[PDB]
Amino acid sequence: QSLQTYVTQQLIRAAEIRASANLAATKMSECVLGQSKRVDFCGKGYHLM
Amino acid sequence: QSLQTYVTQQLIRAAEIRASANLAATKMSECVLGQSKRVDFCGKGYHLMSFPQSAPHGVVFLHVTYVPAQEKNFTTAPAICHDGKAHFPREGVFVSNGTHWFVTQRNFYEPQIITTDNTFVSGNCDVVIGIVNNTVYDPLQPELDSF
Amino acid sequence: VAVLYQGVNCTEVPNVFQTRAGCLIGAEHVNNSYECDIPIGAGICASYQTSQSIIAYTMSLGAENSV
Amino acid sequence: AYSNNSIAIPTNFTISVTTEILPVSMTKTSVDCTMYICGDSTECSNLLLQYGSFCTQLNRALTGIAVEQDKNTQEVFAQVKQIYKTPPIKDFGGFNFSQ
Amino acid sequence: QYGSFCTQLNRALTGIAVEQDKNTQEVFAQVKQIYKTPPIKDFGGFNFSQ
Amino acid sequence: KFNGLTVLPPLLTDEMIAQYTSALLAGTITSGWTFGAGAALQIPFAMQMAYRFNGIGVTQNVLYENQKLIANQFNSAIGKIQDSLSSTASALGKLQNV
Amino acid sequence: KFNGLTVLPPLLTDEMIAQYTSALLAGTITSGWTFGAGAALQIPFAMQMAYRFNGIGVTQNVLYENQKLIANQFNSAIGKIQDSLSSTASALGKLQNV
Ligand SMILES: *[C@@H]1O[C@H](CO)[C@@H](O[C@@H]2O[C@H](CO)[C@@H](O)[C@H](O)[C@H]2NC(C)=O)[C@H](O)[C@H]1NC(C)=O
Ligand SMILES: *[C@@H]1O[C@H](CO)[C@@H](O[C@@H]2O[C@H](CO)[C@@H](O)[C@H](O)[C@H]2NC(C)=O)[C@H](O)[C@H]1NC(C)=O
Ligand SMILES: *[C@@H]1O[C@H](CO)[C@@H](O[C@@H]2O[C@H](CO)[C@@H](O)[C@H](O)[C@H]2NC(C)=O)[C@H](O)[C@H]1NC(C)=O
Ligand SMILES: *[C@@H]1O[C@H](CO)[C@@H](O)[C@H](O)[C@H]1NC(C)=O
Ligand SMILES: *[C@@H]1O[C@H](CO)[C@@H](O)[C@H](O)[C@H]1NC(C)=O
Ligand SMILES: *[C@@H]1O[C@H](CO)[C@@H](O)[C@H](O)[C@H]1NC(C)=O
Ligand SMILES: *[C@@H]1O[C@H](CO)[C@@H](O)[C@H](O)[C@H]1NC(C)=O
Ligand SMILES: *[C@@H]1O[C@H](CO)[C@@H](O)[C@H](O)[C@H]1NC(C)=O
Ligand SMILES: *[C@@H]1O[C@H](CO)[C@@H](O)[C@H](O)[C@H]1NC(C)=O
Repeated sequence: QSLQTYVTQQLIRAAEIRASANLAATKMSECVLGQSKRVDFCGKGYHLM
Repeated sequence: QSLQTYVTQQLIRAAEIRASANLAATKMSECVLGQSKRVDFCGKGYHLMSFPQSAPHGVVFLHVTYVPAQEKNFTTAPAICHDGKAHFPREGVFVSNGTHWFVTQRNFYEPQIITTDNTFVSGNCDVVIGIVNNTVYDPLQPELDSF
Repeated sequence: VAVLYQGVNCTEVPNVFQTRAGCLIGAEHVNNSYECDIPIGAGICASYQTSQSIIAYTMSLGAENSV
Repeated sequence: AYSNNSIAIPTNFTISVTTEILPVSMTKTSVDCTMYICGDSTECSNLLLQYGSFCTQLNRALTGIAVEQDKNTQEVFAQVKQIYKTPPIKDFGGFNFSQ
Repeated sequence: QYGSFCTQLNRALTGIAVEQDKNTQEVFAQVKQIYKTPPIKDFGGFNFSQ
Repeated sequence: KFNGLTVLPPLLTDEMIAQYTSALLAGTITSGWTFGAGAALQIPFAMQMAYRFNGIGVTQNVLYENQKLIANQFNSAIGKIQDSLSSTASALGKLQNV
Repeated sequence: KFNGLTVLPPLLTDEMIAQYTSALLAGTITSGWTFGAGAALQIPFAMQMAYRFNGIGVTQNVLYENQKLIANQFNSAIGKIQDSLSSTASALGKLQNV
């Protein structure tokens, strides 16, 4: 029982952190290799780099 | 116990694939019915269009991407001073092959002669750096003198 | 109401209409096309309409036009 | 090769085609308790009745999953109000599309 | 006597580990080749020595 | 299937999905992108190519003056994409994994 | 580690990660973003700043005529960020929670 509970918790946290990984990838591809016009995405205001 | 474990696994996997479904929906709405300027979203490079295709339990796209090719390098200058005042390119980059100056667009080599049609002035040439000496052709004097 | 027996032939169940998802009783198959109300499956779904009865039919993919 | 006065510009371009494959839906499945846990016997159903309400939860979860999959496969594709059709004649300025 | 549980557990943990490796590979390695800065630094007065 | 497991067929069959994909392709190829906002309009494909080049920082003179040549690459592009899926089976990995 | 638990080292070590980050920074600083689409081109920093200003609705004359000043602030901002992390420890919270 204890081992199954631990495995389930780890599964949920990994599934959560996958979203942060994807968000970081999108920010790296947009804010860095170009300029993004999405307001309040890359910096608070008008973005430069 | 076994049945509960199976149900939990199925729940987690379905909740994961929901995200892929949402991502595919967003790509279908953006890449297909228009042009998206987000870098590395619809193809690797400058995006042109997409074509969707079905597949068993999935979707396959066809991103058509524009990619540059062999290039040549030259000497540049951020501005040109003609009559004491500065002269900046309206939309483009100043370039020169070492003898005659030209203005071109930023993604395809296309020299053009310097003219007041595609240039605007801002102050005199004493604060900007990298300023160079040249002349700006006027397209209205020739038909002034044609009379 | 109408009753659907899933994945079993109506040759040994006890106005029937055999379908892909199974076979159902209590409804009649029309040839027309309408927007789906109560989805059954395999492109076949039913609704309540005019006296009044439950009718099942093939789904309609919206209107059609050329350019 | 970087310097304070040197600009590189391309003189040609190539059009490329890139593919990417995305999953959409799983396979809608379902499992019934009494046929699975019990051997279609009252001697097992009576004992399972003592455990309360679990199978309602299980069936509800599986039905929710199936409905979500149907909604997903409906949402990804059906984004156009009406179905169009290509003209019988093909004249696209030399572009070939019959594949 | 309990059957096949540990196969499921080990499979889940291995899947998690491979997923983490894929994540850390995907976030960073988006460049085809490694570049290098020139030895001389002339960026119009801008300072990048940190 | 015997013990307790059942599978339900999908609501939309493969033919309907193919019909939607064909409709989307037909809209994109002729109507341009106006049908994504409101009613579907019509416009020649070359003009749409010009209006798509106009969105990435190049003028129309790039397309028309080379128009014929451009077509070749596109055709050749598709002429490769079949082969890229004609023999290689490692491209379709995610679906097989699922 | 004794009982039954083991930890596997990551595939990419720290120095390789630093090498990728350095490569990305160098590309951004000495090529603009042409390497983000295709081959890496080269262009000085001044007109890159000029175009980045041009990308938000201000003409180039804002940059050059104040270029020197634009340098100082950008240095001083960095001169602050170190003091923003040299003593404060609450900024690096999320990673700790990981
Ligand atoms: C731009 O590149 C294309 C090909 O990438 C060049 O077209 C080639 O031209 C030669 C000479 O006419 C032909 O032998 C090739 O078959 C052409 N290739 C293709 C794919 O058609 C084109 O000449 C280049 N343009 C410039 C200005 O360099
Ligand atoms: C698109 O390209 C295909 C492939 O060449 C063309 O199909 C060929 O058409 C010719 C004459 O119509 C036949 O002799 C070939 O056997 C066809 N190839 C096949 C079937 O693989 C097709 O005609 C082209 N379409 C357009 C509009 O140009
Ligand atoms: C960027 O700023 C730093 C901080 O002032 C400069 O580093 C200083 O350089 C001077 C002259 O070489 C030394 O006397 C100082 O000791 C350095 N400071 C530190 C903390 O090491 C650096 O030179 C600047 N970068 C330039 C000018 O390109
Ligand atoms: C142009 O680039 C090449 C390398 O791509 C370099 O060898 C050459 O010196 C450059 N030309 C100028 C004028 O800087
Ligand atoms: C530079 O281009 C001009 C454009 O006509 C030409 O007259 C001149 O000869 C060229 N110079 C060199 C060195 O290629
Ligand atoms: C570019 O750097 C060289 C190196 O000393 C210098 O002589 C030249 O004046 C610089 N150009 C500009 C425009 O600052
Ligand atoms: C440009 O010309 C003016 C007037 O002819 C002169 O004062 C100035 O020194 C020149 N600058 C350069 C860089 O040749
Ligand atoms: C149902 O029974 C009929 C009677 O002959 C048979 O033809 C048909 O194949 C059966 N269908 C199924 C799915 O068993
Ligand atoms: C129309 O419906 C009737 C009533 O069941 C049926 O007999 C007939 O075959 C249908 N026609 C078509 C073309 O489906």
